[PDB]
Amino acid sequence: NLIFDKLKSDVPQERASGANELSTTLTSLAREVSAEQFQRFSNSLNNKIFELIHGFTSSEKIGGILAVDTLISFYLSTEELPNQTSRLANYLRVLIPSSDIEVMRLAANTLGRLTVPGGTLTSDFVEFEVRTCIDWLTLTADNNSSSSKLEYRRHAALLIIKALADNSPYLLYPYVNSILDNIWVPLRDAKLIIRLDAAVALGKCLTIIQDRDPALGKQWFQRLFQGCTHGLSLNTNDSVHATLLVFRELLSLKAPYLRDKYDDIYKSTMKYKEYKFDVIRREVYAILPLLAAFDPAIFTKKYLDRIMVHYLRYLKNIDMNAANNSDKPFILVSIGDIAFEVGSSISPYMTLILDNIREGLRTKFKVRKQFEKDLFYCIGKLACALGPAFAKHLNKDLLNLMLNCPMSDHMQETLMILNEKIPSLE
Repeated sequence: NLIFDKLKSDVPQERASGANELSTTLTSLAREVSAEQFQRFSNSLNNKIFELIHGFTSSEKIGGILAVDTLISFYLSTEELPNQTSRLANYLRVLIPSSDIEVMRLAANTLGRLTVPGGTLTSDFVEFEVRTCIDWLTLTADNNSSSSKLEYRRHAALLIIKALADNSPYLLYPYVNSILDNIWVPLRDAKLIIRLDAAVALGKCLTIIQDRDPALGKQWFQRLFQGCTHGLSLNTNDSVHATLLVFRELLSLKAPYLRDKYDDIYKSTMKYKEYKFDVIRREVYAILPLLAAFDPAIFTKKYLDRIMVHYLRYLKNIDMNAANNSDKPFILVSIGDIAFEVGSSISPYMTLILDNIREGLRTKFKVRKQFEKDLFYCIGKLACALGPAFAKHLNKDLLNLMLNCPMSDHMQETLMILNEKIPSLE
């Protein structure tokens, strides 16, 4: 009945499901003799779970994956571990296509876990998912036949790619240029999920390459930039932010990344109007620290002022239709992130930021509070970046308003962070 309730357990009852999983593991470990009653009971329960899954309502299906997580990674079994590998792999391969979102991660991480559970069949299975992934990713511009796989199969394929990457980098090490070739051309998709998890898989592949240190890695470090430029030349709505999604992960520079992206952002500041930039604004604010990680022109003093110019329309309203501000928390997130990455980029100009802080903190509504929930964290990053020189600015009219507010964990955390940073006001 515990596992039955795990199947008929609602999505806010995940803690109860985990507690029941721990109880099931404890009851299984309570057995002290060698027998097969528990094995046959588990097999019959798995069979009835597979019969009673409901993929249309996304219910009574995560119980099977919970049973998989119970039957794996719980004990160094010489019988329970290697005999169930193929069975659970077949179960997950059945469950992958006939399931909706929020289940692909929970199906792929278990497959990655059972790639190396102590058994004897790893490489053949891994090559099987590699073949499935490349078959799914084989897409042609003319006579489109893999367009139906773009609904759910590609995201699941990239999640399995991540599982192989973080569970066995050696097996996926030959499959690197294949992934680059299979993601460069069909990078544009229907939704953001495939692009995002493709970028995450590319970052995992970059980590694998860095750990392996292969001979002549420039053939990868320049070809990725060439593919980025090819995607940027397509200058469509998807391709504007797809290139930034690819550029999300980088650690070494040998190409004009510090030249081909500033003008890209300055030409793609807004989409259509000043409010339809929702998809790309978060990516831009995330890659601005990535752009600042190499050269904000601190000594040249030619890009810090351009960064300052970039924020003027964000200092005020962002729409002429209803006079709203949807990106005003994200914009402070961006300035705090670039402060924490490079303090010297904003150490020239902060009095305008303090004026914006005072304007925001003059009055507080629910919207002001939900937008100031990260303001304190950004201010703490900026204060840590400025260091002991942040003395005249911390004078008055700021900490009194900061304490004139309902208490939050972020509030106490940022107060103690600035306390340990500057030993001026304790």
